[PDB]
Amino acid sequence: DVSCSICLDAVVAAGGERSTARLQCGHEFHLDCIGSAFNAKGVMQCPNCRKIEKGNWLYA
Amino acid sequence: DVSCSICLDAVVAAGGERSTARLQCGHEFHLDCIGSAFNAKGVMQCPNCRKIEKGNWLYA
Ligand SMILES: [Zn+2]
Ligand SMILES: [Zn+2]
Ligand SMILES: [Zn+2]
Ligand SMILES: [Zn+2]
Repeated sequence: DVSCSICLDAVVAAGGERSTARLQCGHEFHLDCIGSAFNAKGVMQCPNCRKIEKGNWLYA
Repeated sequence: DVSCSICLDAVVAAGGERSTARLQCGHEFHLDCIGSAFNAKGVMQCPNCRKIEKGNWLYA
């Protein structure tokens, strides 16, 4: 089981509960946790390994 | 095969490829695709089935 380093809750792959994300570096998060973190910084930086993915993170 | 309805490219979770997301409804996207979509509306609404997840989608 993997835990989200942002909220410290378990990230669960099953359907029912909270949406999830898996970064290109392999670290996993809840979708709203990592999305809010990307929004605060404006880049897709992993809060764990600090790697920055060169995606297209847009606000609108 | 899993296709992202937003950009129509394959969603490949198990790879050093683009980051991916799985919504609570089961639908899968690229993280930047679905992140940018949620950012336009402020709501975690699946564009495929229109279900709304009551998460905390923050901009800062
Ligand atoms: Zn979390
Ligand atoms: Zn990482
Ligand atoms: Zn996409
Ligand atoms: Zn859906």
